[PDB]
Amino acid sequence: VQTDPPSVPICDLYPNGVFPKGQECEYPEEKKALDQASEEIWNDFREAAEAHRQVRKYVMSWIKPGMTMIEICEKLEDCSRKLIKENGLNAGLAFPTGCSLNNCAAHYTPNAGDTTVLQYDDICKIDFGTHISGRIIDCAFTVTFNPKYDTLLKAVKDATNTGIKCAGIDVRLCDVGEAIQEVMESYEVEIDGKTYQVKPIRNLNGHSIGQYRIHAGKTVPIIKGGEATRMEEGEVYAIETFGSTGKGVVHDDMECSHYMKNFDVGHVPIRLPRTKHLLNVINENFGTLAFCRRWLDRLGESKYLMALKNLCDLGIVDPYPPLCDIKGSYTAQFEHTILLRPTCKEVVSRGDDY
Ligand code: MED
Ligand SMILES: [Zn+2]
Ligand SMILES: [Zn+2]
Repeated sequence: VQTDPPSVPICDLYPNGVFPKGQECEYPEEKKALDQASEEIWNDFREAAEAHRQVRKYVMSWIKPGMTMIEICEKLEDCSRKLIKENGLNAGLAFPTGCSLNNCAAHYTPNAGDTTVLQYDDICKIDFGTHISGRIIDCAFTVTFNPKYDTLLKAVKDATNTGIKCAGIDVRLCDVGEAIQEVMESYEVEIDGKTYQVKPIRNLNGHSIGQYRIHAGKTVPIIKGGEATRMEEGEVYAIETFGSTGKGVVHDDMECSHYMKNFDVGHVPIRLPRTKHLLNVINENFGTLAFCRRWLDRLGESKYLMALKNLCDLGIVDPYPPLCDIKGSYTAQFEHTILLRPTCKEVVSRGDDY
């Protein structure tokens, strides 16, 4: 039995090592055999998903205006580490806790010294990931306290659920985007006396997920006009949509906090001492998983900024700065991970919450 607040690892709650299925849906014999052959993989996803469900339920109980963004992320991450039973690269946090505010939709997590305080009128996107053996759960929701954003939230949730319903083996990615867009734009909202037709953020998308690879190569667009490339049996996708009251386009903005090794870059010998050490720290602790500066601090690293810049300039590491729409705009996000199994579509991260 899990504690409140949560402290019992998910592994210890299901002793037989069999974890709960997410929501299974029929798509819009030999395949059953093929499905069962990868059971250990689905099971890993499911373990990671249960951890995600329990962490997020916990976060929803205490997240409140008044808290610093740092306090929020540290409290969330602490619980996540505990429930996933962090163990080097075999079990852990898949990527940093996004807590993007307002016009900012994605890739913001505070660095050391950030004094930002969560406000009553803030619209905060909590996007965090867990993994078991590199089987990643990428799942996200939006937190508000002012009911004025209720319809904006409902639009994006509906858009995400539409994307999830439309997804399937042999489904064209461009169709999913068109579908998402149609639902999203069917919503109009009124916030502080102004009305808006909700728009999808056109340069943001969902994505295929691979082992230790958050962005495996295929993208799921949230507007019409994309690639007719088809989804394939066995693939795993992060179905995420973002709605905005602004331009519906994001740009890089603010201090960068998120970084991730380029998956395709091989071993590179480095003699520069600080740069060498940092790359070793990244290889040991994150591999190709994304990390943030706070995660370097926590490992006792200091004076690493120039080394990190070197790694970026070399193309060994890529920076992922916050992506924000225009000043004054509001953005919302909902996201789930789905498994395109041979016998069905599993919304693995589905919970009783969203
Ligand atoms: C790179 S960390 C953020 C990861 C995931 N939420 C994405 O944007 O694909
Ligand atoms: Zn995400
Ligand atoms: Zn994602």
